Amino acid sequence: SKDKNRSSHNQSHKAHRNGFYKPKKSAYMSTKGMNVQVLKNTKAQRKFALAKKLEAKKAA
Amino acid sequence: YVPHSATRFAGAGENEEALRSRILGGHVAAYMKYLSGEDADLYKKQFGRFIAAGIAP
Amino acid sequence: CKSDVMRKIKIDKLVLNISVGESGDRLTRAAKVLETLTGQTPVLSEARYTVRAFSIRNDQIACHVTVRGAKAAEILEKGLKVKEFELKANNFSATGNFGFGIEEHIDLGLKYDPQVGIYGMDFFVVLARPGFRVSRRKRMQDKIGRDHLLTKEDAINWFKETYEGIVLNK
Amino acid sequence: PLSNGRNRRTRKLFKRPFRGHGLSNTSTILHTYKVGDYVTILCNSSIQHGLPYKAFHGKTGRVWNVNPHAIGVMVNKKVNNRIVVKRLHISPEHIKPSGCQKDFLERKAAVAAIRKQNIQLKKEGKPLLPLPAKRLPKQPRPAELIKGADIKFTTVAPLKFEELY
RNA sequence: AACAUCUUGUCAAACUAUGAAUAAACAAAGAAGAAUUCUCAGUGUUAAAUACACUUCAGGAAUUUAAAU
RNA sequence: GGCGGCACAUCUGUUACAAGAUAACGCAGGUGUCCAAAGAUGAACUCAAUGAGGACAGAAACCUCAUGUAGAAUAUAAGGGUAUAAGUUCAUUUGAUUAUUGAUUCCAGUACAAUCAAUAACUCUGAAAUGAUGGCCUAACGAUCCCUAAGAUUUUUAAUUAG
RNA sequence: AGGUAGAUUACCUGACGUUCCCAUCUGUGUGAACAUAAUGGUACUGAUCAGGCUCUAAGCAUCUUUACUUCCGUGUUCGGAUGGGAACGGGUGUAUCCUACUUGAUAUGAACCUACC
Repeated sequence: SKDKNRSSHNQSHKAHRNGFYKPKKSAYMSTKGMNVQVLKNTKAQRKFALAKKLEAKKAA
Repeated sequence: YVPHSATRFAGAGENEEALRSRILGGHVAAYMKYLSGEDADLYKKQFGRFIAAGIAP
Repeated sequence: CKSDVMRKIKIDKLVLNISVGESGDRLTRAAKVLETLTGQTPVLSEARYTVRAFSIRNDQIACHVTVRGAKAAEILEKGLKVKEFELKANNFSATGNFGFGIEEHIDLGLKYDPQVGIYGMDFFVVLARPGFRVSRRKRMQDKIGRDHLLTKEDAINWFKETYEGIVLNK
Repeated sequence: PLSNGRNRRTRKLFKRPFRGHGLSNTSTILHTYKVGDYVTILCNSSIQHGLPYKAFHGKTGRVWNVNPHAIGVMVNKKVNNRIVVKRLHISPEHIKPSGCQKDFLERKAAVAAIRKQNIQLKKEGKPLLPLPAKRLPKQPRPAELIKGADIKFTTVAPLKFEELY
């Protein structure tokens, strides 16, 4: 009862029906694994800007 | 500032007086007098331009 | 002002090698005579390939030492003197070196004992000219020019002009 | 039937270029990579540590992170029926700056050179220059007249067959 | 004879200097269609920075602008 | 079908078609190991082979010069890599360590396993930049349950003095 | 012109000979001390009596090599396409892409910072 082992036949036709799904833009903007110092620098400014924005809200 | 260790100076053994003597030429101004006490021509051979300039040890 | 002074031959290295097929006891005696003749401890050469025909790897076969300066010249004089300043024309290498072998080492003759024994020694002399250091130094190593390099006939002429030892062609 | 080793079928891919063995340039370790740059991943088999997978060889990616010794490169990988984003950290030995935007970055500078003169010609009131014409595929050549003074004719005909032997 | 050396005839899926055609993956203007000028902050790098890096090319204001196979 | 073999977990060259994938009981072979050094680092040196010389010594013992792009060596199969080294010699050493992250290979984008990039300790080598979280790279291996080892003092509480 | 550090890594290499050195570089003298080895040969340090002998560098050659260009040659091979031809084997035509080896001509480095001449 030997059988055919493998074939790539019809595989490209199948893969192109619903064509190659591209990744979304948000996939290229991930930050995990970035430089430790650059993350430390970015977080410091974001905290500074947010705290300065919030005191303006309290003022007005 | 240059990174280093004090294990490859003229001291790295004995003490700062051994390093200070070499920096000030004590080793140089001890072979001039050693050669003088051994041979006059040997003295003129190695330090010939020092007598010409009159630089005493 | 001629630069011939920069072209004067001078014996820069003289290697004396004693080869014995066994290690231990007799090797120490072979190293002992070398120390007396020169004044520095020799180096015991060990075998590279073990061959049962010669009954020899890690075992030390031969000992040798090299001398330079006035010591090499005076040691070489004894070797040529005991050779009667007779050197064959085929002993001189194409690179300007030469050598020979000595059967009986004179060393000491009064108190020769079987404990010391008798040993055969070979003398190999390496000739050089000023400026050969460019191939020996650590920084900016190069090759000496062919015209500056020593050939066979310069070595042969030097032996005739420094020791008056004729050459043998037969 | 191949095996499934990490560096299978790499006799010729990982072989160094002819007469190109040994140490590499110092421009490889001195080039400055900034986030957003375009680089080409080139597996240098002379350096076995950190060797990128052979499937990324010759692919053009973008720098997304810069670390003290490695450069974060981002490439697109084709999977069953989708494309995924692969984020590698490769030492500068195995990457190389890409010229994929060489022509584009010149056209960017050419239009900015004209734009610089435009903001100055507007102050003086003179007409302002137009932006460079866009690239087009080879267009049909126009009608041109050929002078007969320096013309020569050579007849072209089928050739009589001659046996090579 | 053998060894060098200059030629000659014919070869390689597990030989190769060289090396296509067909191909693979990029770019051809999305922190949201450009650019410029002025102002400009937080961290850090730095000998120190006004350099540099990231921060919606931090942010803010004017002018120009829909062009880029 | 059985007997044989293992194409059942697995690595290399090729078939194989210059991206990736990729068949046959296709071809030529390999693994279940080995290493306190054959791991880490620093320094010095250059290998195979050949030519010419030197008592015994000769085709092969050891010494010297010259040429020497690796034709040697690198634990092993094969293929890659390597020359002021990744080979040889010498010296010090244990980073073949603890803790926390984010990725790449196989991939169902599961586990195991392997490959990296960083951070916090404590170290080793070196003058120093650096390098070191096993072996120059591609194989050298293992879930649930059960058994058996190691670890949970960095700090938090209570009672009684003094305020 | 020379020296230091370089980047490109043969247009830079290899062999045969030639040309200066005024500074610089190199080769050059010595071994007391740091340090070194069987050897002051190397590496180390102290120095300046001599020298362009070598190195380095500049140039020579119907020089090997290497590097560009033509040619090789639209010849090898190749993507697409017949109710095209052939018993097979293999080989057209059409719309296209198009190497390599060889040979011949040319070249034998360009170029950055600092100092000194």
